[PDB]
Amino acid sequence: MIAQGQTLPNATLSQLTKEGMVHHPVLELFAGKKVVLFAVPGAFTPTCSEAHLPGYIVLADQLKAKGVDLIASVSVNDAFVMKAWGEAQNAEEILMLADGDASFTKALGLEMDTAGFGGLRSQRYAMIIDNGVVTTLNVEAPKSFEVSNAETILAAL
Amino acid sequence: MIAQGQTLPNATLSQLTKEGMVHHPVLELFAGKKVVLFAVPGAFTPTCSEAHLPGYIVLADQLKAKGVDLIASVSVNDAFVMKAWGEAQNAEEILMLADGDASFTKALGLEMDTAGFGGLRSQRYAMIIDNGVVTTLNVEAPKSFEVSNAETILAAL
Repeated sequence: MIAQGQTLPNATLSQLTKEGMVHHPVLELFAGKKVVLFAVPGAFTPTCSEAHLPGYIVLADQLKAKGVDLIASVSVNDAFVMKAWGEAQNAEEILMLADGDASFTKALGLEMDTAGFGGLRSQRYAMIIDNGVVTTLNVEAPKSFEVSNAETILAAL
Repeated sequence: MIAQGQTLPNATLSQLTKEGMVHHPVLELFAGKKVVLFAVPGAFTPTCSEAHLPGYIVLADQLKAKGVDLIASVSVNDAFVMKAWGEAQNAEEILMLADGDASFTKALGLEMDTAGFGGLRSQRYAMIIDNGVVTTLNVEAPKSFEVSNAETILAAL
């Protein structure tokens, strides 16, 4: 998988705007910013709340107070589903990003096969990204109960 | 791995009673009964969407209504910890069983390595055991969001 100190893959993530589909080069979107990015295996799927959208929603103020410019949620889902999920969660403060063909996730080496559930999806992870460089990367290790969360990211700041 | 239709290996499970530590072959405990057995990776381990013991506690009367004689919970833990865990969850109904050296779990082929967390533990699974025969076996598959919860067992009944 990607290492700390490496620049993110020079790839895109998509978002639905009033302009239609926008494909953000992540290295442009995250340039000049301290960014918190977290991934889930799917929009609307269950994850310990502290480790995905609800956790980052309630910690958003504290994260921004410690210098985070942008908090973003990514998943192997399309941009319509990601928009709907943000709306359902009232994810005001969080940028919803779509990796619909799993290309960004595979470039990170953080894909996983869910077989009949949903095909290839993302592992759960969270990053602090400084000007496009991965500074902190925490990846779920479910068999050993490595129970990292938004607080883990807050403390890394 | 043990399979549906097979009879349990007569491996030992332990308990703490007024005699202190005691142990019995599992068929001494389960013969002549319809038993629901729920296994976890560890006592006091958290759940978010996975099956959990309080789910069996809430459905205990409905399980018994459908012919279950005994609801039991097993883990690779010792009997003092299993007793404490049962008390913490107000699980006086449920029989708390200890597989302290993982011999029962290994006999079933349902072990998993948790490495630095807790060494060798059990996968999360549930069984319906009719006079020693595993008539239903549901093993969790977290990557596909398949859970071995009490409702799954209730539907199998």
